[PDB]
Amino acid sequence: KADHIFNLEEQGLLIDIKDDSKGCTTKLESSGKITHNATESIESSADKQIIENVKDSKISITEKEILLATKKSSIMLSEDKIVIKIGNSLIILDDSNISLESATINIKSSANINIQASQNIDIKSLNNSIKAD
Amino acid sequence: KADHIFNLEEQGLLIDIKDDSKGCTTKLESSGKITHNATESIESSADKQIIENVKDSKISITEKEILLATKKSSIMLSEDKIVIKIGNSLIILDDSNISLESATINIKSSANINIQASQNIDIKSLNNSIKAD
Amino acid sequence: KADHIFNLEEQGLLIDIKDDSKGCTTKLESSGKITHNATESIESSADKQIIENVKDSKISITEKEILLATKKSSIMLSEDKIVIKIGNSLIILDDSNISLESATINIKSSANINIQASQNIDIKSLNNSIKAD
Amino acid sequence: QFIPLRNDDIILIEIQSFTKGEIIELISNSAISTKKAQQQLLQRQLLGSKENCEMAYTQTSDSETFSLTQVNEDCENSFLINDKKGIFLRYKS
Amino acid sequence: QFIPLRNDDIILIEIQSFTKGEIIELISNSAISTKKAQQQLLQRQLLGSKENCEMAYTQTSDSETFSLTQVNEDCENSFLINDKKGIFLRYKS
Repeated sequence: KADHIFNLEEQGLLIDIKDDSKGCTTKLESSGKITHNATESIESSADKQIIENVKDSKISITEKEILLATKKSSIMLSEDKIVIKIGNSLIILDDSNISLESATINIKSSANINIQASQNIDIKSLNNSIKAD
Repeated sequence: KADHIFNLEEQGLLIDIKDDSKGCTTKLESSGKITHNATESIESSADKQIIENVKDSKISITEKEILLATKKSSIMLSEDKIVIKIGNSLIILDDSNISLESATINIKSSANINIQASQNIDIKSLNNSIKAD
Repeated sequence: KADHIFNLEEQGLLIDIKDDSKGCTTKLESSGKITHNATESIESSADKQIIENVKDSKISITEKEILLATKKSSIMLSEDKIVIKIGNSLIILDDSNISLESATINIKSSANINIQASQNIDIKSLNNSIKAD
Repeated sequence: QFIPLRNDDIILIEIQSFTKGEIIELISNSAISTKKAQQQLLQRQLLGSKENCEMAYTQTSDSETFSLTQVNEDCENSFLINDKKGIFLRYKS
Repeated sequence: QFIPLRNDDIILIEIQSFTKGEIIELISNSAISTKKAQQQLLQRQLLGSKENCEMAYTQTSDSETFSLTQVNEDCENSFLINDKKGIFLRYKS
């Protein structure tokens, strides 16, 4: 009880597969535009790579490692090792090993900075380690 | 030594290009579903935008700035300025400038909180700055 | 003033819709490869799901919740609740509630660790809470 | 080509001798127009039983269209090529 | 089929009696080759006014091609099936 069209014009493919309520309307227009539309869902599976590139602006998907990268900036959602980079400030996120590397750190709050533990705490330093009230 | 099909039915396009081991099977069914499949990889390049939208749920890609946004929530993987927002708690990640803004901060651990530096450290405060043993 | 081709060969569809300056060139080759290209932009909207899967390596998009997941590793860009997991180290990011859970924390810097507030600060502990100069 | 003689066509038949009949010409059709030939220009076959497949080139005053249609009981296939619009492929119901 | 008699064809006409004329054969064409039949093998119709739609199967020494073309004033439709390459669909200008 549906209807189906498949065109070709000066502008490009205007392809739809439509029931009254639903449909799936894809184009390839000549203006450098690609569009796809649906009324429930889009799925797309592969086996090695799902890569999108606009002048070193990636989203890649391997079996294990998700890179979300541009120049100087790359979240690496690797297996068990989240790496979040701006040179030079790493934040490793592991099972039991969080580093927050940097050169400088500034931290603000307004109500609490609750810093608890279940074993010892060591704050090693140099020239100053100050406080106020 | 391969085989190739291109259909049209009441349900929609059932398009595949198959060798014996491999293939590329795309549909456009009438049930609001779009699927694509392959046995090695999918790539897709452009020049300005790669945008996916379901009721303000974006993944956009410009030349420089990756927005991963819904309402009230937006990782901005900009060039050299990672911004991770929930109002009101920014985490800028720069070259040498990490802020962790918030209203409140709570921090837990179980073995160590190793807080080191290579220059001075300043912990400014108000009414309390307490400890235990 | 453009030109349009739609093939079928042993290798597969070699589809393009080209002006002199621009175009939209899609393939489905028989080597397990799917490619799409354009000279301005690609957009794709839906209503429920945009899911890509290579052996539990997801990028899904619902109305609200963006999952960026593999095994043991899942950024959940939920609405108002950013959750970044490696078991066992959560970083909730809320409106006014940042936790940095772990087992262990190590933190390095080189110039400053500026830790300020606008109300009280509590650093509860056990066996050690040390310093240096 | 191979177009066998269907039923319900009307046919010249000589009787060339005692017990020799033959078939010469055909006097019937199944596809014409019924309009004034300033509004339609039909050029087509018909096909099979029910006559439901038209290889038609119906240039009207509007446009030059090519067509390969199918009329079945709610499976309505087509194939269209215009000059204003171009290559179509449709399924209807 | 339905191919009515176009203008500018030349036609055998008997005069079977006083005021009975009829039409028997056709003496003209509109589609041949002009080459030595070792380089081209044309098999085709022509269609409508302007003769701008060719259902041609032009096996040259190169290859066996099938075609459904359209030549209009800068709308240049086609349909091609080779053996080396296969199913094409084009729009040009």
